[PDB]
Parts: sequence; structure tokens; C-alpha cells
Amino acid sequence: QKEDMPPEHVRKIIRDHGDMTNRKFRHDKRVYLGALKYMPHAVLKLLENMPMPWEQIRDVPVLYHITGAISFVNEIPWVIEPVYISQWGSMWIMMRREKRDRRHFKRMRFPPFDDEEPPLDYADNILDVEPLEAIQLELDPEEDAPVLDWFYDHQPLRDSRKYVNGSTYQRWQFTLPMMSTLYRLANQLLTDLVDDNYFYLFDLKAFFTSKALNMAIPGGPKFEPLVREFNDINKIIIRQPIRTEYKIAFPYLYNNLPHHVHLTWYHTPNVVFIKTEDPDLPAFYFDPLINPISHRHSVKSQEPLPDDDEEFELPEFVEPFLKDTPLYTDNTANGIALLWAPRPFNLRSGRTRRALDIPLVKNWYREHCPAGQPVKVRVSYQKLLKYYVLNALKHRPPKAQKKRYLFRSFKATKFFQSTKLDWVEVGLQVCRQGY
Amino acid sequence: MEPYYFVEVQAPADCVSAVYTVLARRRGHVTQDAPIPGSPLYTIKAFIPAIDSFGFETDLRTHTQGQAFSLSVFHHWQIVPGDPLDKSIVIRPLEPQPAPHLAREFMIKTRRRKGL
Amino acid sequence: KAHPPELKKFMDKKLSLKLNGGRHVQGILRGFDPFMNLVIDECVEMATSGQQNNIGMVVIRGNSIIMLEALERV
Amino acid sequence: TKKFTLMEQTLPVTVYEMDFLADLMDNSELIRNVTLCGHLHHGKTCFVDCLIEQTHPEIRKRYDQDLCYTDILFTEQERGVGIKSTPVTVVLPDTKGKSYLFNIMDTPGHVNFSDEVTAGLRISDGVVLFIDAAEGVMLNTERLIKHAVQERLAVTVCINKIDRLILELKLPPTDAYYKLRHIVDEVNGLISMYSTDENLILSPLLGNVCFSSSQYSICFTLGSFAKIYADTFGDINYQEFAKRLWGDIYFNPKTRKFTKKAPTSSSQRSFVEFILEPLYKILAQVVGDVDTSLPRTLDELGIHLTKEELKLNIRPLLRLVCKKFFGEFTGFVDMCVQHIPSPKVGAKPKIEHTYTGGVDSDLGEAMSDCDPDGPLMCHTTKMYSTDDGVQFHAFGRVLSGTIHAGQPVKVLGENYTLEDEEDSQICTVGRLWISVARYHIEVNRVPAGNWVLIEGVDQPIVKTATITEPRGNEEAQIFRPLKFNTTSVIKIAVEPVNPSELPKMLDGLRKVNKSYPSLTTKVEESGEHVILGT
Amino acid sequence: IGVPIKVLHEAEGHIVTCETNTGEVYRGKLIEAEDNMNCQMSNITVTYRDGRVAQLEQVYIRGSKIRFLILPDMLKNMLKS
Amino acid sequence: GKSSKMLQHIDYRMRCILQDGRIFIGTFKAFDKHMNLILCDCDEFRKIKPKNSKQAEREEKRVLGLVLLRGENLVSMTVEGPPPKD
RNA sequence: UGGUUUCUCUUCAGAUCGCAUAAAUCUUUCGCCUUUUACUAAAGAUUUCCGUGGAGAGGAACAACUCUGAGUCUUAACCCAAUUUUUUGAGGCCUUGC
Ligand SMILES: Nc1nc2c(ncn2[C@@H]2O[C@H](COP(=O)(O)OP(=O)(O)OP(=O)(O)O)[C@@H](O)[C@H]2O)c(=O)[nH]1
Ligand SMILES: [Mg+2]
Ligand SMILES: [Mg+2]
Repeated sequence: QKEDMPPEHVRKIIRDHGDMTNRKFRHDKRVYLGALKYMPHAVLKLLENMPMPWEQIRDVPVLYHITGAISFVNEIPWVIEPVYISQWGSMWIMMRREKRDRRHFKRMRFPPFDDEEPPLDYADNILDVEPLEAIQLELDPEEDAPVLDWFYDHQPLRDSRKYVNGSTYQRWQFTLPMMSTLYRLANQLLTDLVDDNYFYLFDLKAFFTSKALNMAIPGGPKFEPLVREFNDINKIIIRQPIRTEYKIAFPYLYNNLPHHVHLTWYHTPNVVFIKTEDPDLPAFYFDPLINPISHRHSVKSQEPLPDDDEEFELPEFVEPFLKDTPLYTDNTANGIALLWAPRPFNLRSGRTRRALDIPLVKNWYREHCPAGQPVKVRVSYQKLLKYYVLNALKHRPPKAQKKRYLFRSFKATKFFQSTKLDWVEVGLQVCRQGY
Repeated sequence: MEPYYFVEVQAPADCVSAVYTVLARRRGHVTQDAPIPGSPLYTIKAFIPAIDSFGFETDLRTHTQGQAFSLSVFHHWQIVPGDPLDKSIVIRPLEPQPAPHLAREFMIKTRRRKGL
Repeated sequence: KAHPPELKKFMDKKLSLKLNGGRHVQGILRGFDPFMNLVIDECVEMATSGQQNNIGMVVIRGNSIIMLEALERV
Repeated sequence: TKKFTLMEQTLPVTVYEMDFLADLMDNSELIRNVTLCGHLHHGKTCFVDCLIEQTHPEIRKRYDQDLCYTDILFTEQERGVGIKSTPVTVVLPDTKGKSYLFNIMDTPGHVNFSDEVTAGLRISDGVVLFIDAAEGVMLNTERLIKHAVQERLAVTVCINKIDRLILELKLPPTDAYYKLRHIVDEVNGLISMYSTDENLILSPLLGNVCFSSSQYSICFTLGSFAKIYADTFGDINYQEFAKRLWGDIYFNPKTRKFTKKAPTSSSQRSFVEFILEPLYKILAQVVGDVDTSLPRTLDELGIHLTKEELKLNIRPLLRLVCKKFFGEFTGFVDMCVQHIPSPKVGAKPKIEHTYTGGVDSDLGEAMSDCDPDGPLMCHTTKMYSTDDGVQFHAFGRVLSGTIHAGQPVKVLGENYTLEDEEDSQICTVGRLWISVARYHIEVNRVPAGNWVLIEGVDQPIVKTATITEPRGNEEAQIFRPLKFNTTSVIKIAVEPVNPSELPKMLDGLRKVNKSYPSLTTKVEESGEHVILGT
Repeated sequence: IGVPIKVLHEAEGHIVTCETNTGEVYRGKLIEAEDNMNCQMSNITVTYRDGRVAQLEQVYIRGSKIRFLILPDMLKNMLKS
Repeated sequence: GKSSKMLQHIDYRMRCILQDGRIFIGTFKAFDKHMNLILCDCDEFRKIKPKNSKQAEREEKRVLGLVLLRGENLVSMTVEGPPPKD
């Protein structure tokens, strides 16, 4: 296999090819312009791996050209989803706590360096300097114990075979205290909706049906038309004004010509989940939010009572099955809380996702909103709903091709080596290379 | 005579007040408002008209954010409170006629429909 | 196991009992145990001669019971 | 393609039987025609999916899906309703092992679709009511209690979704027992109000009312749980033990026997302890203890999960543990076979409400005998559509005689009377289909008592009619037309857009009139089409 | 519990033939079959060792004193074992 | 050890000898602890087990069908012919 | 009964996926509108790209085994002797049939 190279190699190549004015490097001038056509892909792989405000330094695998023509970041950011949502919820908490507790927040100057100022050398200027502590909320050592060792690492439980597989970092298996702690760390970014009966008319198929017609929804998306002696007004009782969402709820019965219409899922059994406040109360007790029973009936029915002198006695080696085990532990109510929880938190185990594919704010623009809000954010929620519905509509399935693997084809050649560099050094390289 | 429907609504406690409002806005007369035993939801059993029962379900789930849930069955027939034969009452073209002459309005509309 | 024979249906009914040795008796079922030993009341021995003689209430050991037939409807 | 009826592609991998189905069809007392009704989706569909997932192995496994062996359309499979009353037939055993034959009419649960439930209910002799634990007695539950009382059938409720007591309401065991007892008491009250008869009172000790959660495939009756309890332990008589479990009955741990009050030292019932306590042990140790102390619990239950099975999510793991602990769905088979009067007995009270004449000395005894011979008669009531074809099959049950393929058919209509033979006409059987919900399989003959699809008689059968032998001196009446729970009130005026295709629209209107049993499509004096619905 | 016993219970409700230890032959409907082979039957035809027949409404034969039973062929189609 | 001695002959056609001296020939499909036997397509012989008796091979043969024999009354079994394929 | 991390290649997979969501071409319409790009907002027909699965082959290796969990001659003491079975109410005799 082609192996890793010392990280000083690409550093000296980039540094000797300074601005390509030496006569000694006049044969590599042609290759840098050739590498110009792959600068957008290098930019994409660069910014895809940006290091995540709870990280001081990220070391990325770098695929570089042997003349220093271009530096790629040969890595995909797999970020296991409960950990990523918990870390950004922790970021949300620390940022609100920092913004309220700071006398003056000085905003950065946005062209940070000057125009005639040459870019800094990475080597001295940043290899010497200490990295200035990241955000990293202080975790309770007793309450947040199964998370505290690994929570602000790069790819947290990567080198332990019990919680993930290997270093491809593709599958994860957690224990329920970990899921409970990660689920309560993410509450600032999550919702309180246990069932989707909230989304009766405000769901996806309803918005498809609204796109099919010219109808909009009061908090929903607005679209463009897709189609562009019987109904006598003396012969029709207008008893109730036909409210417009009837055309969504029952599309055939309320419209003429329902073409390209989608059917709607209209009811789920209302999930009644009693959220327990404090651990002093047991796992399952009769909560005072539930209406009592109070058995009452008219005449006692003759339900069978096999009386005495039935002489049926149980033998000695029989008991209730699991009376040896206790009725509940400290982790039972937490697991029942985990059963009604959003998609990453209702599960023990899953596949790792990319950092791109986790929308932290998606459940916020998917819900309709309390009217006291400004006009601005109402239009914004409506527009984000429009973008989501246009995503869900025009979803052609993945179209199974032959996989291409561009970077595996570059590093099979004799012109690319591979190393491991700090992300800031690669970003300074990519900027100098584009210049 | 007018048909009425029997409606059961399953709803939370403030949603019961919401159902009371919406169902009262359709000539309702709520029959029963008992809570459900062993559950934090309430059952609202009520009558409703059948000309007033076009979209009550959808309006209810709109106004309760999908918490209440309504089902409706036919069981009933009672008198429309208007005088069905009256020539003093002049009916407007489109405007919804009040309770004193709904029977005259309905008879005129069904007369113009087929029978003439 | 240690099962009962399913004979409650036949309790207090008149029965015809075929026993080993080509022996036959008739009487009313008054009870039984898991071995199929029977209590038969108003029992009558049906002698091979054809003659029948009243023997009263008796115990038949289930061991020697070949077959029984109800003379009633169950 | 003009097919939207979801993949018939007939390949049942059911457990070695193909002939055994038709052999139990020929026994005529070993067949149970049950229908399943409830207020709304109370798990009736998932439940039958669990029964079939029991039945058919090596395929028929679902992760967050399936539950569509009633839900086989595409508008049906996206709305959430089951709009059609898709029947199914299976053979599945009892606690003992004598495998019965079950014809399940899997009805809807919506108030607007009472037609389907009624038409299934008139063709089957027993009804199974599903009440959600966390709901209680509801609107359509009361309506179907009415309609079950009216058309003279056996009655059994079955409390489904009992997990919602455990995992959603999080009730204590004794409070949950109080809630279940309240549900049973309300069922008995609603029955006692309506039925003049009194020999139908349901109680868990009697064996008819069952307990079965069905996202996780629990199903026990008192007999079935006592069967499990005695199969693990020694030689307890599980019927007599099951007799003494429900209802204010306490276990004295020194005298080792069941009393009515005698330990009053804040104890619990025999049901509460023996049933609900280890059940909540299983539930809690799965949903909160899976990593810590679950295999310790499994080794005390004889449940061996493999390494790959122990790494599932909590819902598939809970379903798998409850499947390996409860096994087959034989408590349901107990409450069926002990309380469905399989159609020897079923003949008489049904025929004394369907048939126009009555008990009388020609037809009545011929029906009540119900041997697969004699004066060939039927009652088809449902009209199920094919995928592409205009033709749509009739569905009914053979009362007397048999049906052969190619045997011609006199379709006695309902506008027919005895001295008016102009309505009835003659056909010939195209094909005989018997269905496992999307598995349609052909038979050469169908004997008495069994359900059957008929191909080729579809032109005279508007909603209700009776099949008889052609040109045979057997003269008989019709069965009564269908009394409905609701009367069709909502009137809709209807007219086409383009007036050049009135005949094709009247054709399709006649087809949907024939398809739904309460659709009323008539033309009033002004010449505008009028559709009455529910 | 034995494999043949399960198959016997399966024949409950079917017409079966039974020969005793003494060679009397009983044909009719099997109502109940116990674990020990105790057999309740109805509407019987009995064929004695001399060849003569008789008719009985209701019978019950002890398992031990049964030589064998003939069951329908409807059952033949427990092939796992 | 193996338990196979019965399981080997399963599905085969088998000649079974009863305590009264009858010969039951059928397809051996199942057995149990007591040696209660399940015999498909079973016939009974009385007079002989033929080894090609030039006069005739078969006298007092009776077709029985599906037979369950109680083990109490079984004496012995030998292989009569191979399994029918069906 | 042979571990499982990891790297590369080949092949096949998208009718409920990748529980995420870009861009391009063509053909019809539009909508603004000096004209062309660059566009708007739809429809349909196609592609590219960022990622994924199943299977097979091969390598990399600081990194894992053969009286072992039981087997085709050896480890579950319990399927080992009061009527419902693996311990006989047996014993005796005689007639009929090629
Ligand atoms: N909590 C819980 N939910 C269940 C159970 N079984 C099914 N469900 C859910 O309850 C809803 C109704 O189930 P279905 O069987 O699809 O509906 P149905 O009860 O057949 O009623 P119809 O749709 O009218 O036939 C579905 O969303 C099921 O997933 C259960 O055992 N427990
Ligand atoms: Mg359903
Ligand atoms: Mg020009």
C-alpha cells in the first residue's frame, strides 16, 4: 500500500515553490494551471472538514501533489448523530451563557488580513503557538458520567471496539445511560412532540396536495400554478363557508379535476406519555394527570368464584416467574423516556452519518409557529417550508451507477503522496495554491 | 324534519373548551362532557346538525393543533325550527338565513332543485 | 400427568361395562380416580347364562376395565 | 400497467400444508368463520399480520412495516384506514395441537365504513371485538356491540394494546388490572342493555375475553398463560388453575391456595401477581435494562437469544422476546373454538333471520343439516375488484351443497320474488378462488360452511343476491336485504364535465354502486345524478 | 409428549376405527382422546370376533386395552420429524 | 449414544410383527418412547409373509390405510422396502 | 468449528432513500423585459456531482485458536422396576385349513 509521508515533505515543497518566480521551478508552472480545474473539488473537501468549535486542532489526511500543485483533504466527516446533536446543544447552551454574561462582545473584522498583506507561513507562526481553549461545556462528573470522558473528542469512541467498529467509523452501539445523557444534553435543540398528530394538515403529503392545486396553507408554503346549470347559486345552500383546508383533507370530495394529487395520512393513535419530573417517584406509579377509574356498576354479575373445597393448591416448585428480579431499576424510566424521543435517540444503535447530513434546525421550521413573532420570521418559516417541500417532491431515487472514486485514482498514480496535517496548514496551502 | 349526527370527540382538557367553542358555533348542544377513566383525555359526546357537519372534524383538528379527534354517526331526526310555508319571509339570494326561517329557505332550495 | 380420566360427563349415568374375562356388568357411575378405578352403584352382573343378579354398590379396578358404554344420553 | 392491488404473485411458504387446508374444509365442523371489528385501528390488522407471520415462515418478516394483509390497496395503504374488508383464511393450531381452520373477516373500523363490517358479519357466525386498553369503550365499539347483538351471533371482546398500560400510561399492575376489569364490565353493560338473551355474558374466567398486545405479539388467555406456566413448571391442571386467576382472588403463600379475602395484608390479586407482575418484569428488563441485567432475566425464562439478536433496537427486541416467551397465538384459538358455534350450530339462528320463509319443512331443515349435499344454495354479499379487469369477484359462503368449477349458476336476485322469476338468470362459474389476503389460490370445489370467491356471475349480482342450482326443482326464497347500522344521509348532486361520455360514467357509477353496499345512486326528475353516502 | 399422540389428538372430530385387545372393532366419531390413549367415541358400529355387528350411541375405551386405531388419510399430509 | 436406530428406518416401508402374530406392513413415519408407531398406507397380513410362494404370495390381506399401533402390542420390525418418493 | 481492523480492485444494486439534499442539458410554457448571457416558477424528459448497500478477489498488518464449546469408538449425575405402558392372570387343552 502507499503509506503516509512525513508532514514536513509537503511543507518544504510548498515553501520552495514560493510564488513560482524562480527559474529552477519553471517546469512545474504548467502543472499548477493544470491543477486549476480541480480547485473547486479541493475547496469542497477543505470546507467539508471544518473543525467544529469544541475542537482546538483537527488533523486531517491530506492527499497532495508531488510538485505541491494542489492539496486535497482526503477525508469524509462521519460524526455519530446523537453525539453531534448533543455537542451542538452544548454549544447552544454555552453560547447563550456567554452572550448574556459578556459586557461587550467585539465582532471580528471580516477581511481579517489586509489586501497587500502576504499570507502567513504556517510553520513558525502556528507550530509555535498554543491553541487557545475551545468552548467545551463543563460536564457534571456525577450526573453526566457515561459521557464525560469522550464527549469533546474528534471522533469520540473510535478506538474502542465495544462502541464502534474500527477506524472506518461506520457503525455504533451504545448503552441506554449514554443515550439518556446524550438525549438530555440535546433538549435545547429538540422538540417536545411525542406523536405527529401535530402534522395533520401541516405535513408533507398535505403540502403536495396544496402544490397540486392553487391552495396555500396559513402557515404553509405558497407555490405557482401547476395547471397554468349545475352549480347554480340559487340552488346551493351556503350553510357553512367551505373552509379551504377541506380541499386538503378530502381532495376528491372537495374539488373538481383533482389531477396529480397525493393522499394523506390522517391519524396516529394519540400517544399518551407521562413525563416524570424527579427520580424520587418510582418508575411507574399512578400519576395525578390521569383521570381515576372509580369502579361502579348496577348489579353484581355472577363472575365465577370457585369457592372453598375446590382443594386446588399449587405445588411447592412454582412461583411467579420473575419475582426474584425487582419490579424496576433506576434505568427503567429513562429507557421509557428513550422510547418516545426523536429519530437518533429512540435507538440503541445505528450507522454514522456525515456532518453535512444532520440538520440541527430542521424540526424548528417544520412546525408552525406562535403568532406573537415578527412578520420577518413568519415569512422565513414559510420559505424554509417551501424549500423542504420542493426537496420532498422532486426526489428521484439514487439511480445506482458505477462508483468512481476520484481520490483513489489520484493516489494510485506516481504524482500524489499522502500525509496528515493540521486543517489550518491545509487551508493556508489551498489558499496559496488558488492564488 | 332535519337529520342530526352523534359526535364523539376525544380531546385534552383545554382542547375540551376549544371543542365546546367550535361545536357551539354550529348549533351544537353538547350532550356529555365526561372524562375518560384511566386516561388523561376526555370524551365529549354531543349532537350536531348534518348540514352543519361538513368539515367539523377538519376544523376541530385545525383549531386544536391535531389534539382533538372527532367521529360522527347518524342516529336522529328532529324539526327544523322555521315555518316551512310562509310568504311574508323573503329569502335573500346568497346570505345565510337565520333560525326563524331555515325551513322556508331549505324548502325553497329543494323546490328549485328538482320539483319546481 | 397423574391425569384424570375425562369421566365427569358420565357421572350419575347408567353404564354398560365390559371387563376382562368376558365379564359384563351394568350400573350407575358414582365416582373415579386417576387409575380409572370406578365406583358403580346398583350394579348388576350379566352372567354368561343370560341371567342377571343384583350385587349393589361396587368397586371396579381400572386395570380390568376394557370398555364402557353409556345406556343414557350424555 | 392498470394494476395497483399490491403484488399477488402467489407463493405461500406456509408450514407444509396445501392439502390439509382443503381437507379441513371438508370436515364442516372444524372451520371457524370469525370477523374482527373495533372502533378504529385498534390493532386488528397488525394482529392478523402477527397470525400470518406465525403461519408463514422464511419470508413475512417486518421491520417498521407490513401490516398490509388487509391493507392491500394503494389508497388503503397510505391513508391509514383499512377501507376494504379483506378476508383471509389460514390453518393454525390450538394449545393442544388439533389444527383448526380459520376464516377471518378483517373489517374496517371507521364509522363511515359500517357496510363492510355488516356484510362480513352476516356471513360469519362469530365476532371478535377489539378494545384498545388506553382508550376504553368508544363510539364504533358501541355501534358494533349494537350490530353484534342485532344479527344474533356469538360475542367475544379482546383487549388489544395492553403494552400502552405498561409503556405509555405507566400504570401500576393493580391499577391496570382495575382498568382492564373496567373495560370488561363496560362491555358486559353494553351487551346486557341490548341483548334480550342472557347466555352471552363475557368474563375472563369463562375464557372468551382475551388479552393480546400486537406490536410485540403477546397473546394470552388465562388458559394459555396457565398452559405456559404449567409447561415450564410441573404438572398443574392449567384449566383448573386458569379458572382461579381473575377476580378479587388472593394467593395465600402458606396454605398455597386461592381465597377471596383471607390475606388482607395489602396483597394483590392472583391475576395481578401471576399475570401482570412477570409481564412487567419482562417489559421493564427489556426497555430499561437490556445491557445490564437482561440475559440474567432471560436465563430465568428459558429464552435464548443469539448474539445478533441481542443487538437489536428496543422495539424489535421486545417483539422477539415476547414471541419467544408466548409462542403461538393459541389463546385466541381457545376463545374461538370454545365460543364460535362452527357452522353446524351456526345454521339455525342465522337462517331464522336471513331466509324469508323460515324454519319451514323444505328449505329450513335442509339449511340446518348443512351437509355438503342437497339443495345447493349460497349467499354472496361482497364484490371484490380485480387489478385490471372490469370483472370483479363475488364473495360468499356455501350453506348447503357444494360449488364446482364449471358448474352453472342460477343467480336469484333481490328484486326477485317467489312468483317473479324474471329477475333471476343463468351463468357459469369462471373460477373458484380462495384467498390468503394477497395469495389467491384456486380450488376445484368448495363445500358447505366455507368462504369462496366466485368468478363470472358478476353481471346480475347487484349488492345482495343468492346463488342456487340452475333449472332445478328446488324452489326457494331469497335471504333478506341488508339491515344497516346507519341510514345513508349525505346527498351529493353529480354531473359530468364533458357531456359526451354519459354512458361510460353511468357504467362506472353502476360499478361503484355494486362495489359499496350502502352507495345509493339514483336519478331524480331534473336529470342530475344523486349519490347518497354515510 | 409423544409425536403419535399429537397426531391422535388431531383426529378428534373425525371418524376413526378402533380395535381392542380382545379384537372387537369399533368405528365412529372420535370425540375425545386423552394422553394415555383413553378414547371417547359416538354413533358407533361394533363388529365382534364372530362377525356380527351392533350399533351404540356413546362409548369410552381405556387406552391400555386398545391394540390400535385407524385414522383418516386426511391427516397424512408432522413430516418434520 | 446416537438414538438413530429408529430414526434411520423412518420414511421406509417396514414389516412389523404384533403380539398376536399379525403382520403389519406400512410406511414408518413416526414413533415414540413406548414405540407407538405411525404407519402410512398400511396393510395387514395373516397367513404368510411371502418369500415368493409359487402358489400365491397373498392370502388374508386387508387394506387399512393410516394406522397408529400401540407399542405394548409390538414385537419386532424389519425393513420391507425403500421409501415411496411421494 | 479460523478470528476482525484496515486498504485496493472487480461486479451487481435504488418503486418508498442518503430519516440528507446541490447543479447542468433538452423540450414546452411563462414572467420581468433595449438584445445575449445571467434569470424568475412551473411541467416533462434526461445527466453530472457529493455520499451509500450487497457480493467476490487480493494484500496490509505493531494486531487472534485447536481434548476446544461437542463429535460418526470420550462430559448433562436423571426417559432405569405398586393399577395408565421397559418386567406377564399366567397356566392347560382341543378342533378346523393344503
Ligand atoms: N401501542 C401499540 N400500538 C399498536 C399495536 N398494534 C398495532 N399498533 C398500532 O396501532 C395503529 C392501528 O393498527 P392497525 O392494525 O394498522 O389498524 P387497525 O387496528 O387494523 O384498524 P383499521 O386500520 O381500521 O383496520 C397502527 O399505527 C399500529 O402500528 C400494539 O400492540 N401496541
Ligand atoms: Mg386494518
Ligand atoms: Mg446584434
